[PDB]
Amino acid sequence: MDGLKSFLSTAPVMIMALLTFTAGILIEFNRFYPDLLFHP
Amino acid sequence: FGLYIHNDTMRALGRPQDMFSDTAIQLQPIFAQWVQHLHTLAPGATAPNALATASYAFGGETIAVAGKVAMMPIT
Amino acid sequence: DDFANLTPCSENPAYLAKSKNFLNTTNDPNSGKIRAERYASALCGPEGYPHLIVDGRFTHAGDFLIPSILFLYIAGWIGWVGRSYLIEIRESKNPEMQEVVINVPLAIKKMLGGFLWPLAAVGEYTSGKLVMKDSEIPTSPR
Amino acid sequence: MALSDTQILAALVVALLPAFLAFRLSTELYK
Amino acid sequence: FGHLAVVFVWLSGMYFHGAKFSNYEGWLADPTHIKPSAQVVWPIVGQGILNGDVGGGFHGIQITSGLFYLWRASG
Amino acid sequence: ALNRGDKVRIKRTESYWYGDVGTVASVEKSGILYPVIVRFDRVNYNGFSGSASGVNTNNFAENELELVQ
Amino acid sequence: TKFPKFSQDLAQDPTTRRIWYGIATAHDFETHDGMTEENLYQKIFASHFGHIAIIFLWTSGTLFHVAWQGNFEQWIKDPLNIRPIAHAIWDPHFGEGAVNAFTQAGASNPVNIAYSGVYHWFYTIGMTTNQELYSGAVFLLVLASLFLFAGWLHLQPKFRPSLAWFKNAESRLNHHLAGLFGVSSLAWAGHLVHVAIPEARGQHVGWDNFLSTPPHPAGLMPFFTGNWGVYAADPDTAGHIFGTSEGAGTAILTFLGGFHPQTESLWLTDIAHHHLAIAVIFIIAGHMYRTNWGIGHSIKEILNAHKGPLTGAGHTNLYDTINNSLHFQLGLALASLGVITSLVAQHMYSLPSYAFIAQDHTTQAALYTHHQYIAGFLMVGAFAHGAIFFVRDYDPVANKDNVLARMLEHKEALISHLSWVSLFLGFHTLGLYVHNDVVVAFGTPEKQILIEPVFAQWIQATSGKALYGFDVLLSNPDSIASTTGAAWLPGWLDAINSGTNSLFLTIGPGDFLVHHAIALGLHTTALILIKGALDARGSKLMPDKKDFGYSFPCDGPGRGGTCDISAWDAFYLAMFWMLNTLGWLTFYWHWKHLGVWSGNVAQFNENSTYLMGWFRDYLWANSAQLINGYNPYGVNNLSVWAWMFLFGHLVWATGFMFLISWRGYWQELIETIVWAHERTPLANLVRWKDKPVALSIVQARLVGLAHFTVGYVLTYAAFLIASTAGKFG
Amino acid sequence: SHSVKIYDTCIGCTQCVRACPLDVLEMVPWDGCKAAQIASSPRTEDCVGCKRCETACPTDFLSIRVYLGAETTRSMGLAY
Amino acid sequence: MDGSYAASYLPWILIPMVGWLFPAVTMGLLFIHIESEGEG
Ligand code: CLA
Ligand code: CLA
Ligand code: CLA
Ligand code: CLA
Ligand code: CLA
Ligand SMILES: CC1=C(/C=C/C(C)=C/C=C/C(C)=C\C=C\C=C(C)\C=C\C=C(C)\C=C\C2=C[C@H](C)[C@H](O)CC2(C)C)C(C)(C)C[C@@H](O)C1
Ligand code: SF4
Ligand code: SF4
Repeated sequence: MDGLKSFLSTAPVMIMALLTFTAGILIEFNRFYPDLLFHP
Repeated sequence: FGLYIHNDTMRALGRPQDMFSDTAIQLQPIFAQWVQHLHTLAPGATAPNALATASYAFGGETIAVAGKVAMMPIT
Repeated sequence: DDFANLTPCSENPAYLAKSKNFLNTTNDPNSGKIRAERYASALCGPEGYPHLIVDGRFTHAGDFLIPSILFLYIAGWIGWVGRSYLIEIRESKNPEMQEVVINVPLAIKKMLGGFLWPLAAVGEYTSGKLVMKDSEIPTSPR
Repeated sequence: MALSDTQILAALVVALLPAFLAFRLSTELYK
Repeated sequence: FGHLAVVFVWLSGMYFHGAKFSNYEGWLADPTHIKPSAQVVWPIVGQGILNGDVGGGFHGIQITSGLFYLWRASG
Repeated sequence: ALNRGDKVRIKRTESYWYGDVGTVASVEKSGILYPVIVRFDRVNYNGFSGSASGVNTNNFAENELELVQ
Repeated sequence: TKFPKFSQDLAQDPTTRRIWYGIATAHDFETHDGMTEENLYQKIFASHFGHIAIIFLWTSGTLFHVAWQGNFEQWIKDPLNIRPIAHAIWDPHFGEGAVNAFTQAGASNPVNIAYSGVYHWFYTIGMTTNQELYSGAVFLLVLASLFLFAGWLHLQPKFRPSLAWFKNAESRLNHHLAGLFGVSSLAWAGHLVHVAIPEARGQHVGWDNFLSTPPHPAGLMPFFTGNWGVYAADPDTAGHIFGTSEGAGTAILTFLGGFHPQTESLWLTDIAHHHLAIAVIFIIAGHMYRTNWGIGHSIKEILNAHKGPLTGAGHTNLYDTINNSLHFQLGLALASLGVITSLVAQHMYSLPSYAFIAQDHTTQAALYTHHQYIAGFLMVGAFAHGAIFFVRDYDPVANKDNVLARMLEHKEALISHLSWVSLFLGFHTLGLYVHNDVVVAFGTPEKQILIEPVFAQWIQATSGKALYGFDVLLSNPDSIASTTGAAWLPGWLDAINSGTNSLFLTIGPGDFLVHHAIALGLHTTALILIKGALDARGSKLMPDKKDFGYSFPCDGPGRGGTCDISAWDAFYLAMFWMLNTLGWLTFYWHWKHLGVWSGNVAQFNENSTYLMGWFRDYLWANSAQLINGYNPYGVNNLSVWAWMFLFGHLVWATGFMFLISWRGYWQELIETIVWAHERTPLANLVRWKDKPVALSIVQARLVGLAHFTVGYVLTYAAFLIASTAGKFG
Repeated sequence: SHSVKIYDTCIGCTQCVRACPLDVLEMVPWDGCKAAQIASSPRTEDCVGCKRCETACPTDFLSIRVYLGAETTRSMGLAY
Repeated sequence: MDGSYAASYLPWILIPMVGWLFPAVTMGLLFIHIESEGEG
């Protein structure tokens, strides 16, 4: 529905969705490649 | 709080005999000790159909489980 | 012959002694060994821990430079997309409502265009619409 | 060697003078 | 009604995490030698060190909420 | 000079919109010290603590405003 | 009511607030009723006389009490094994245990232990017996009397200076540079040559025989004939024992450099040539400004001539602005004094001048902390009184388009870029600290981000330190700078390369992090002070702040609320950041020097890269003996320090009550108490002369800040003294 | 007592007069605004300085200001 | 409460005056002065 679409696009939902995506990216990358202190 | 401060100063001045301590001027909670004694005697006559006290915090034996104390009198 | 107080971790007795007991960070049991072999390249102090040198030399460019460009690109991306989205919103007859309720189509459209932020930034600076004149900005009384 | 009683007493007597002068200065500044 | 639903979700979550990610079955056999534990940590950036040994070959966070004793008293 | 549907810049030197751009809502006859009425997009600080918004209109004299359009 | 006589607005106040504000505005001579400029300047002159006399009396009292109840004559026989004594203790409230605990340093009664490091100073300058100390105390009493009488005298109608006399900048600068600085330095050099050096070489010299004892075998002949090198021949050898004639040379002016082998301090002859040279330079400098002979520069033309096409009017009309504004001068003096005090601390912990003072670690730590805190206070005061100047004595038309008015033109840019640099420091510094803490806590301390302080180590190398192996400038023997035949190089290089002193201490990643944290603190405190000073004139929220004075409560809850909007409130906020920055500074210094003195630099080097090491290895570890000052089992000599530690921890908390709770609550409570007193029998016979009211908002902020600062200072002083005394004292 | 001053940007909206709880302000005919009325402060000796008049003023910055000065019993709002 | 310094009796009389006598004296004098309604 239109109202659900508008509610999903409010500021808190967007910022938390972006934060979850970024956190997932970082956690997965550190799962596969940990202990990266510098570019070798 | 002035009791605590007075004790602190007396201890700092090397005068432990002027403190509010059990080895010095004593402030004994006589009413609390009396009610503890009353509740310890409750299983006897005041609550005759009770086998033991409501809690051993008031007094009695030291209930210990395994190697640790479960509950003992709290003076 | 620089860093006479620093030694490579490969021949540092303290680092070598303490590197056989590295903890496994992840579920992979080889993470400790991988960290131990990867940290042997850097320079260790007497405490056995690696150190970073940021004097500007390119031999240690991995310590600061490569991450510096890596961070700066992303930060410029974020700032540029945010600024461009704000500027585009400013002409919609209700910018505040579109500031709390994000225009997701326009938002993602601006997201996908941020990889060219240095070229866009220099073009804006040359075109003169990147920076406003001091006479057009509100200022508090002196 | 350590000081004498007369030395301390003379120090007190000497310090009497700056007390009087400071009293006069404070009264003058109060005006 | 909404707050009741939230509390129900919390309680059901506690029971689920005590059923799947806990050593309650192991602790029940040896209650005096095994520490209660119902939170287990993913090893990602070294937080697997938090999964300390709680006895009986189980690694996890020791819990002090007392759910294990309540469950044993509940049959 | 200033009239309906205008775009002017403030030079009050103590107004909230000093250097800002406002629109001339209307002007009135003589005998008024500050006859020009100017409204602004941004609101000022006017209002009690915790107020949702402020005020986006004011009165100015003809010498305190410069034409932009 | 009479008090306060200088403000009729306060004198007609029926409440007790009149008693408070009367004290607060007492020494604010500018706002007094019926005050003229001439009277203002004369009263300030007399008050400055009074402060000088107070300083002299304080020094005299220190000398007298040390001579009377101290162990100066015993201390000089063994400076490395006998505790100096500050003053005797006479406390009827004491008990037997305290009397036994405080009978220390070989005394026969309860007594304190001096930590001001004045015994070393008196030993170095020459005085060795109690009679000399007593004579000094009496002479300082006489000096204080003379200055008090002078303050009285230049207040009489026949001696009150004119306003034109006060505004004479050129003559004041000439006299206070050639005379106050140069002549005093020359006299101190003469004292060192004629008395201090012979006394340190064993030859006793005093008022009785200084007229027949030549400081040098060749008297005034080489000096007058230009053969000055004679005075530098035969210096003190490395085997010289202070105060004796073993290994003592005859040179009175040398350039040995480095430190004395025995006292670990600078050579006295080096101090002599130093103060003599700076005396000559100051005397030359004091002949610059034109006073009465046509020759000499005039400050106004110099200021007005240094214009610029970029800054507009440059330094035009600044002479009038500075001369006619006492607050501008006070701010300049305070800033300079704060910078100089910081310099004194930094160059005095690393370059000790007094004999056997580097081995008394407690006094060194106390001196550094004391003078650094003084410098912080002065630096805050400079900005505060500069903001006062902007509020009161700044004339925009006179300073139109010059540097002073042009500062307010790009003040928004100033505050913006200063906010950016403060945020940039704080974010990425706290991030590194938290990263190291988290990674260490997870059992993997090898992933810590450790940045070597490359630039500071390069500077140390350029000054001659060869540990880092940079081989640059003075560390490079092939470079020209190390091949100039400077007389100080062989000694200075020996001193810096030794690891037994604080001269250019070795550094690591922890020092890098803590220096960047100190930079964050400095930039943030400067941000607060500068923003307050620039916005004191006015801002968007209050365009007419200048009409409301320097210190006012607020503008009410209207316009969104205006709590803490005055410049005084900006100073009030900046004081907390000053205290926090000083705390960081002193914690770093103290921990580093504890490691240095104990020889366990490894502890600091390992544990200073994460905050938990700061918490555990420094605070928790070094508090073990302090809190045990008095114990259920007994009392030791650290009991007073434990008591003062708790006292500070209490006053600090008490300040929170004024800082958090505000006026209306206490006002209503006082209403209730007033009703209770008025309705109580046998108490209505007594009534207050002044209606009791709650403390005002600004007064409350000031009182809370005062309690806070006192608790802060007392707590840190107690902890530092107790920890160092237990560890080494 | 405090000083209440009213400047020429007043538009005769009476908000300051209504917001005054101690009846310090008043309205007097004027000719500089449409309302032909301006605020006045004839009873400043009763003002306490609550700044409600300043809070109610709608003009840019304020056409009315309160400067807190000598504190009397009336100004300090003391009931004892 | 004895000391081995010269004229040990001085703190026996000086400290009380600085402790009790002088503080009370200036306390009362200042209290009288601040409530002196003679002038303004
Ligand atoms: C009941 C607590 C108590 C009391 C009353 C005292 C009292 C005293 N102690 Mg003491 N002490 C105590 C506990 C106490 N102690 C404890 C627990 C310890 C730790 C074991 C010590 C350790 C100790 C040491 C080590 C020493 C003392 C000393 C002293 C004496 C200092 C002389 C003095 O105050 O004049 C001076 C008065 C002042 C400096 C006033 C300062 C405070 C005021 C408020 C500041 C002034 C503010 C303002 C400008 C005032 C305006 C003017 C005013 C008149 C209105 C004094 C007799 C010293 C001593 O005997 O030498 C004389 C000393 O060396 N004490
Ligand atoms: C030779 C002439 C002469 C001399 C000696 C002085 C001296 C002084 N004048 Mg001055 N004055 C003069 C001519 C002179 N004046 C003339 C001609 C005029 C009119 C134009 C004035 C007008 C004038 C005014 C209007 C005032 C003074 C004041 C003062 C006093 C300020 C206190 C001070 O600076 O000392 C203390 C400071 C020093 C001695 C030097 C500062 C410290 C240096 C910079 C660094 C530290 C050195 C060293 C490391 C520290 C010691 C360490 C040791 C303790 C271990 C000082 C005694 C003030 C006052 O009221 O005093 C009564 C004042 O307000 N003067
Ligand atoms: C050379 C030094 C100097 C001089 C001459 C002045 C002079 C002046 N200052 Mg200034 N100031 C200075 C340094 C100086 N200041 C420093 C270093 C700071 C930073 C803290 C300030 C901060 C400052 C502010 C924030 C203000 C002034 C103001 C003023 C003016 C009048 C008010 C006043 O000072 O008296 C009145 C002073 C007081 C009432 C202070 C009493 C508080 C006491 C000293 C606290 C004591 C604590 C307690 C006793 C501890 C007990 C310890 C015990 C428990 C052991 C006056 C022109 C005021 C102004 O604008 O007037 C024009 C003003 O608002 N100054
Ligand atoms: C430890 C306490 C603390 C901290 C962290 C700060 C931090 C800050 N103060 Mg502050 N301040 C404090 C105590 C503190 N203050 C006290 C006691 C006073 C005395 C009243 C002041 C007085 C004061 C003044 C007067 C000013 C500041 C300013 C600043 C900022 C300067 C930037 C900086 O230093 O680092 C950068 C900031 C940080 C490192 C803090 C951010 C840390 C968090 C954890 C980052 C992550 C966000 C987090 C994940 C969000 C989660 C939310 C969610 C869980 C709900 C910053 C926000 C100045 C300012 O505004 O500068 C622009 C300024 O003008 N403060
Ligand atoms: C400011 C300097 C100073 C200070 C802080 C002290 C501190 C002390 N003295 Mg002391 N004294 C000093 C100078 C000083 N003395 C001088 C110059 C003399 C020579 C006259 C003496 C002679 C003296 C004697 C004979 C005795 C003390 C004693 C004491 C102790 C008891 C408290 C006291 O002072 O009252 C008693 C002492 C006095 C009243 C002496 C007078 C104080 C001087 C002369 C005036 C100082 C005025 C000062 C600058 C005012 C500052 C104003 C400020 C608050 C705004 C205490 C440790 C007593 C002691 O040892 O007990 C253990 C003791 O018996 N003092
Ligand atoms: C373009 C852009 C924007 C705006 C950007 C603007 C307006 C920027 C303005 C910048 C200004 C005015 C000034 C900048 C100054 C930069 C300086 C002084 C850089 C100094 C660099 C140094 C000192 C380098 C130091 C060493 C360099 C070397 C390579 C090694 O490491 C060692 C080491 C660390 C010593 C936003 C904010 C709108 C949005 C962004 O997304 C993009
Ligand atoms: S609130 Fe302001 S504009 Fe309205 S009548 Fe009062 S002073 Fe005039
Ligand atoms: S401050 Fe309060 S009492 Fe005074 S005029 Fe304004 S509204 Fe009335």
